[PDB]
Amino acid sequence: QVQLKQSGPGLVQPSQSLSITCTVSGFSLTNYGVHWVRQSPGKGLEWLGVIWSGGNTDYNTPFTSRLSINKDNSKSQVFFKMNSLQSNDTAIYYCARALTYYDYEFAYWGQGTLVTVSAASTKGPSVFPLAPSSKSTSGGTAALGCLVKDYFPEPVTVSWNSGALTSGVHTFPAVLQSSGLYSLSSVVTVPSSSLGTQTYICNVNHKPSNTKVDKRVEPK
Amino acid sequence: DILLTQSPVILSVSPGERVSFSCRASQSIGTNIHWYQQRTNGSPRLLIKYASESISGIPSRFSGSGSGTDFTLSINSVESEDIADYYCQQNNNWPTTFGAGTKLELKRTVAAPSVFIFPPSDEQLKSGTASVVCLLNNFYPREAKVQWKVDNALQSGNSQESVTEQDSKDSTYSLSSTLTLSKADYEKHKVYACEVTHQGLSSPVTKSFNRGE
Amino acid sequence: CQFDLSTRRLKC
Repeated sequence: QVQLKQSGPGLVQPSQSLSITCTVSGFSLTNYGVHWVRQSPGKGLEWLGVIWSGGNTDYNTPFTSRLSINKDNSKSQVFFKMNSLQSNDTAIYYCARALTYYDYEFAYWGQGTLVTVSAASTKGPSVFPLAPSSKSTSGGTAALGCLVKDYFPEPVTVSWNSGALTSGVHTFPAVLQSSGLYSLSSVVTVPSSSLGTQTYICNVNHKPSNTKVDKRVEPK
Repeated sequence: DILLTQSPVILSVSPGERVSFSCRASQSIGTNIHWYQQRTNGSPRLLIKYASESISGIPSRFSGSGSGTDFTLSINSVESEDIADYYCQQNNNWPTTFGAGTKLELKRTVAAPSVFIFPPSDEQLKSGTASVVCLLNNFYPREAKVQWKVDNALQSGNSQESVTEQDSKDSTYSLSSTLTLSKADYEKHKVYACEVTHQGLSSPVTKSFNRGE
Repeated sequence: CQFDLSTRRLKC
């Protein structure tokens, strides 16, 4: 089917420039324009601009002088570049495609790229087990999890047993600590009788720091 | 630029009820309005185009109407999968603009939390920091109190809470309260207790451990 | 309300 896959999230220093790649499939950039939309806390959804089938670009007015969109039809890539970012340029950036070649009803979206504008440094998390016990087992159900501590910036992805375990998973919103680093926990409830039979692994991935950790979580 | 005003900011309904979202435009935009759904951690999903026209793959319970300045997206029988924010978009005038969204929350029966406490791991203790985690799982409604006591001393200012968005299947929330202290402070004390207060509990629930046993 | 970058949801 139609798909748009964006490059990974990450940090950009203030007054520096942002670059995202959108790789499309299931259609040809020669037949459809690709639009760029961002979503921020301050301004919500903003349409930024578009590159059309034949290479022309339109940019939303407040961005004409710091926005550049280019593409490579053969490689099915669209390249978004935006100059001199400030803190309020922190947002989820998306590429999108309309239903028809000339229109703006966005039926296909990329997965979004969270861009953080900040002067700080990237830092991978430490992953610590939240071990099941009796103080976490009632009625035959055990709770267990992973503490994903001290990383920057957002986001971090957490899955369980390489994607095979989804039922009963809660991955909490990250909270910013006084250190300026994020921390979160991811929990799952499972039958306590399965704790000696099944392995439970939280797969943690902090793409901004290329930190991938698999943490086995065992009864203590 | 056309300004789009969505109202109210929050809607709260019970499953099976009908719900309407309003999107008003600063001047007439004909029927050039598109609606989107955003679920937790999602990108927008196109629900309706041009005020009333269906989109392939979208459940028939979604519909929209309106023309001129006053537009309405409707769900004729809400389901828990519909927990999301809803946005309108105008494209009668360049540049295309979006409204600020309406949040759709679901009501359900009271569900008391299951409470679990997790001591700090020996791994984390090697780093000189101790995190104590108190989990409140699968409850409704959102309001809850977590009180930390270390050796009967009330703990204040040294814990942080996080609440999930509403579950798309059972409409519950879960909450984590993390008490953080230095390894030195953690080693100088014995009884770690979080106390949980919730409408669904007939008295507070205390989970505790002694550092060690 | 206000958009939350962590959850992609409005926080009111």
